[PDB]
Amino acid sequence: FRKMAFPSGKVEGCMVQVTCGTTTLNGLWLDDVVYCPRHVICTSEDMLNPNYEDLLIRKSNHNFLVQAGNVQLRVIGHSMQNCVLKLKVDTANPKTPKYKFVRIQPGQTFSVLACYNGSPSGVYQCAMRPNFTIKGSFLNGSCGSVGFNIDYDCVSFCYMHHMELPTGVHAGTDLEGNFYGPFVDRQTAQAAGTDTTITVNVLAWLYAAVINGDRWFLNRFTTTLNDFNLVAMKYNYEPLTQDHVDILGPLSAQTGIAVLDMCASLKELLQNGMNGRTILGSALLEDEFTPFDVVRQCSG
Amino acid sequence: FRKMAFPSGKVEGCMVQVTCGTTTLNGLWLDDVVYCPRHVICTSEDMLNPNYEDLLIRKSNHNFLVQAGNVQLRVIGHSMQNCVLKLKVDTANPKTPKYKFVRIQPGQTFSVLACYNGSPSGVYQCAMRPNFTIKGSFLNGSCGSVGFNIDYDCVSFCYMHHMELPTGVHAGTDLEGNFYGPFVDRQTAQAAGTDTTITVNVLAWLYAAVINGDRWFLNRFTTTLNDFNLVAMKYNYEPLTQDHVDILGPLSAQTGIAVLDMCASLKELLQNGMNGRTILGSALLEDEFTPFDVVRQC
Repeated sequence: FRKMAFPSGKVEGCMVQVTCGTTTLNGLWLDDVVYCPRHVICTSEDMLNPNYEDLLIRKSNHNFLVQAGNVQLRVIGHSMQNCVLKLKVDTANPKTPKYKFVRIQPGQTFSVLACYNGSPSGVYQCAMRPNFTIKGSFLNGSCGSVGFNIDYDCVSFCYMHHMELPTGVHAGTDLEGNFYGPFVDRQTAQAAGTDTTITVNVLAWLYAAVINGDRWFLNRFTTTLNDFNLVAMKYNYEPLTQDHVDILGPLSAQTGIAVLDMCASLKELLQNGMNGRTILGSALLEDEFTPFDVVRQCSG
Repeated sequence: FRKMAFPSGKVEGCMVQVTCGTTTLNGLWLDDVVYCPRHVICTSEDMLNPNYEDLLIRKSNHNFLVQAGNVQLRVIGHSMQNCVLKLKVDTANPKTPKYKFVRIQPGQTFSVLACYNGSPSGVYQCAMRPNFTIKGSFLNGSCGSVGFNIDYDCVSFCYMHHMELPTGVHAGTDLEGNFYGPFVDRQTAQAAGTDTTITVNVLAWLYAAVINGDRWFLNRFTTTLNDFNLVAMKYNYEPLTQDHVDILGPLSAQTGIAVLDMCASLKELLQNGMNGRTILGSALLEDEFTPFDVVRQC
């Protein structure tokens, strides 16, 4: 299996840069609105302990430089929504795709188009960790880069990049400006909660193994969801939600292995170890492929 | 640090669908020419031993259905260059980027835009293996998917997809239609030469793991280039050339770890293993990052 990103072209057509003073980051231009991290209005020193409301009241439309390439887009309105700025511009983006703003759950994967100065550099797949961080590849100037999934013709935007934590992982918001997890856009030291393994994705990976004929680990037992959840937490695995059980439904139907039976097989892997055996050519259980991801690569 | 593909928009705007009879794959539309695998003209029977020049002369321009979105493009001429068919169309693609056709060296990396029915489906990074296969994710209908690099605003096309081997790896051509490797576009089970690991890439990746605070695998030992290469070759790793050592300079400087000291670390990893430990998440030595891929991202 491969980490596979979505084609980025529909999102490339929406990236711009947004500058306040000498502070530049990326923004997302959809219809006649540009979305970007509100800390663009901060000086480097203001980032230590910003008063965003006070900083915004000192701002006018003509203090925002929005550029698509070297072409200025005139700002005609500004407002703050949580931790994002919405800049109304005088031109509707002709490359605007069909789109949605979605707030994803931990475990879900999405493509990141890493951008600098409004120019895309690279695309790659990220998983939202249970502690609401992602393992990005973000350098200075990358804020405002977005994460997305593409369903049919529709781009669902789910992430906008804001910061790096002390452990080197990354944090940010949805496109309504609400942070994932307990973080704030202040340049203070903040700690991610201890990370856990994404159980629903490990199960997706076991289904993937079965689809390809690798099924030694399937056992004759089942379990209750509560029993599995209590055992799993003792191994630093996430508990399963009802939504997780539902998103495993298609793989369960494809293989005929009930979800809770697969949970029983996973429990035995956790309790007795691999005992030297491999699954899909690996002794490590992979937890960054969602059920959707497994389908995309077993038939798309 | 992360396996990162080039942004694919400039290539998405060139992908079309190409059908001949009951066979459908993708084409690359640049200016007024569409490029695609020549085996689109094959039937079921033809698969096993196609006499392409003979099958091609029996086809007419109207036997090729080319679709770009909702629109059919009219084929007004066709020619063959090696294993790629060139269909001239009456329309120029307005989204044609600045481009060039390059043949890549084994060990070099490129992005793949996987497409089905003319539609982009995903994008990922691959390397040309030393045995001239690629470990891709390609299903039925993926042929004509292309691989590429982007330098400034210019797309260098280096790979077009044609087949899967029984081991599950993949083979294809450059955009002149010449295969990478000893493979042939006939419907047969083909095996590759013994694959080897791209050593300069493993070293680059180890330098990456250090840059990101991961240095458990290091050691105080050193090695000569030739003595390292003896052990490398024993473990089916490619030999390291002095140009490879030179190429690794910037990473050496940045970390203060001499290239041959990192070779000593890799030699130790090869002979002992990882003993359960992991590097940048991996239980295996990754060899599809080039030194350039690492620096650009650091």
